[PDB]
Amino acid sequence: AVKLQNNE
Amino acid sequence: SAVKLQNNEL
Amino acid sequence: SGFRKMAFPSGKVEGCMVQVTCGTTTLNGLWLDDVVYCPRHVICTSEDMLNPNYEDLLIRKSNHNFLVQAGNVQLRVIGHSMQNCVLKLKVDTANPKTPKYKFVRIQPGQTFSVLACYNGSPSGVYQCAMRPNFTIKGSFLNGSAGSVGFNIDYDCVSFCYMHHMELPTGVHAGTDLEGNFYGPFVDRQTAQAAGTDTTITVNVLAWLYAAVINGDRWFLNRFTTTLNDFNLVAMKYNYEPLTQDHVDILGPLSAQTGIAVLDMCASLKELLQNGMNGRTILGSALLEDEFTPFDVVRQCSG
Amino acid sequence: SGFRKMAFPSGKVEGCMVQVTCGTTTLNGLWLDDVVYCPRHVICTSEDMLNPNYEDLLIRKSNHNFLVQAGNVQLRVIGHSMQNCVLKLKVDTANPKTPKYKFVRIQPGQTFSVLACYNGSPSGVYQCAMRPNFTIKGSFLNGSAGSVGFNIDYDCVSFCYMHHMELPTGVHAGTDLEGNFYGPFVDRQTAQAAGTDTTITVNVLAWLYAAVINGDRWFLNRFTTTLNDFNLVAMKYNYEPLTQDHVDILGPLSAQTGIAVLDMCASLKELLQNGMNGRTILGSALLEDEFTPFDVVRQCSGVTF
Repeated sequence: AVKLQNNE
Repeated sequence: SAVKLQNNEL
Repeated sequence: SGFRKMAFPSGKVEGCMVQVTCGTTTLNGLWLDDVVYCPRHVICTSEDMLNPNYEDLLIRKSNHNFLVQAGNVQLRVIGHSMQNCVLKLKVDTANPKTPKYKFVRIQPGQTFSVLACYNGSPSGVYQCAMRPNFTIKGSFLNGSAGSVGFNIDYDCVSFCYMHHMELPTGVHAGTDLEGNFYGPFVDRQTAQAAGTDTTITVNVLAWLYAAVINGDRWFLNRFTTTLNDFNLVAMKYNYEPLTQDHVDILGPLSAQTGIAVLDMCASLKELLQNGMNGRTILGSALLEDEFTPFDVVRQCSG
Repeated sequence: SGFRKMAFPSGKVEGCMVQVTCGTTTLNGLWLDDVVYCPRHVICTSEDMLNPNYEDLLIRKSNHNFLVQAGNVQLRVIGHSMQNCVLKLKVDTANPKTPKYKFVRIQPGQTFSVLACYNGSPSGVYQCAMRPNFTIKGSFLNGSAGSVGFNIDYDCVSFCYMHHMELPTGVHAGTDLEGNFYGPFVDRQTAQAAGTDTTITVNVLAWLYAAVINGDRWFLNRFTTTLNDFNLVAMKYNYEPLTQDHVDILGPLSAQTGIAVLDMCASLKELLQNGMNGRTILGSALLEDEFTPFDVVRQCSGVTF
């Protein structure tokens, strides 16, 4: 999948 | 060939 | 002698790296003067990352919703605005380590150094190229968004890339420092796919010149070729077409080694046909395409 | 995801590089606290470099015979001495950009980041490995002497290399920061050849683990081997012997991918005998040996400094 590479 | 000490010259 | 994937020294960029947190979302930001630049999807929640309305998500935020950490000190956010896919957070303190800099949008084939960062701290530095399909083959994990790509020719940092996202094949996509994406990608987790990746032909030829400069000639041949015949061959190996402008770019390297550009193009045609037959070129068994003619001249002659 | 030749951030080292001049000879120096370290052949003239007597060349020199420039500021030399092949120049100003550091000598096969420098100005950074024959396959031109290699261990810069010279084969040789040469070389412009080089087996295995983490799995197989059986064919292909220590340090990668260390050796064994069969691993058609096990861990888990 397409992943916006922020963190949580 | 020989080793080249890799300083620089002015 | 020698030829290495050489990045620029990262110190000027390290002093600009900060952490940006909005809610429970965090990534890196770039602190230049009194503005912190970061990807706008930091204002997204865990949900609402498929079709976010960034304009609507941003208007709901106050300045104190943005937590910016520069090392041990929290920066006070006194202003916020959105330019394309990038957030610009105005802070009440200009970064004292702000170097001479400028923003530059690059073309496919161009190389740059990447300072990969997490939580505003640097993890490492490596060299990258803008692929013809407008992705980069980076090394990026969750939290790396906000990491930048740059060159430091002379004494000015040229910021050319801000990292945003990873595509399903593991390649990466991002924007210039004005927030405009490279390629047709968007900062949403909707299904996207990079086009067929092709080889940067002019970069391969530059790398072959670097080999010759370093004393390696085994791959040459006595042949030449027309520009059109080379391109008809190159396309069959998924190589980018070689334009007259590329030919002109390789002129200096052609002049330094005494090998005409079209002669070296004939060499490349044979290498694609033969492979390397247990041999290497500059320590590689593939044809390296992430060194530009400018990179070769900078590393080989100074 | 992705896997790149990744150097350490170089900011803390950049603030320590200076230029050292002695006569017409120029090179780079490392300014730490109130001492500047640099290669001792800076006291050589162009005609002195064939068979120099560094003992004798230094006796005739005094403190002000060394020009140390930190940018546009000239540092005042208040002392000088020689330790093995490096020169120590005491200055009257402690480097205010001095990071937390220590000098460490690395083993053959260990990696480090090189900060290539010219005229005391940092110009580029790249990752490389101390080859088993104690050479470095670097990228260096005239004036690069004094450039340093380093690692960052937690919060501390570990200086492990200072560059001196280029061998006729185009590979490079240097010392640790205490002046001791890596490898059977001496600092003079004579014919010098290195021993036969070998592949760093533990590093190749680490790199194969990095590939599996990135989804490259075609080289895996049902087979396993033993240390004795693997080392028999490893020695035959000019590979470094694999020890129980290498197996141990590979443990974290073996458990995280679910692939036993000796299962992976069977993969590497088959790759040496049959090649890659036209395929690539992590974008390479060669067996890469310039990534240590810790190099893979720090990149794939995103360790910061």
